[PDB]
Amino acid sequence: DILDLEELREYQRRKRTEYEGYLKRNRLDMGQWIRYAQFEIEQHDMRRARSIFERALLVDSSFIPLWIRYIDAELKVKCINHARNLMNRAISTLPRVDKLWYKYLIVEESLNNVEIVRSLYTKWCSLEPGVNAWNSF
RNA sequence: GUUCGCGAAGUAACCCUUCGUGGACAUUUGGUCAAUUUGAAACAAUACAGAGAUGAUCAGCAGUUCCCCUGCAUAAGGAUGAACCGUUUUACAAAGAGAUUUA
Ligand SMILES: [Mg+2]
Ligand SMILES: [Mg+2]
Repeated sequence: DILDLEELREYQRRKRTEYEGYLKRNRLDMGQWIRYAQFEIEQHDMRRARSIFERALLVDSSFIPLWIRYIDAELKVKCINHARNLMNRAISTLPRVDKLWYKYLIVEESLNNVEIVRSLYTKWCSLEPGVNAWNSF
């Protein structure tokens, strides 16, 4: 397959033209947005990946799996702070979803950082959430 | 250049001519733009094919697109105008069983 810069180049251009055709006709079909982001990571170019996710949110934000994978896409490259700000935008966009709060917790427990998880459960309780929040706190 | 006025000289007899001087009349055009190759019409010819739903031969309407063309057109046509017809793994768990390691 690939030889040098120039071949890699053509191999990219072709893919991007193809996909974004297929996204051009379906704004929806989230899976497509995901896969295209995934390819974008495998090219070791993040900036584009960030965007591609963001666009994918501007279409639909209620679709959590995209939130999640746009987290893990930030973590698996071992860049955290992005995966924090993203979390503030996440739970703030959707407080009623547990999966976001729990995932942001685990992100702060595997980092051992407590001060957070204290103030964190302080919020996630302050909204009078439900039985499982208190129980887990 | 005109006209009014003054002064001078000459003609003169308050004028005709010349000179000097004062005043009045008249007042800012045009460029988004330089003169064929290097700041962009689009075709044609040649070659190759030779029309979507089917097992086959065809009528068509649409639908989406950061594609348009002809048309005065919010009419209607342009192969049903064309493109589409492909690639695809994670909100992730529960229970049972054997094996490995260990407080
Ligand atoms: Mg038509
Ligand atoms: Mg059509």
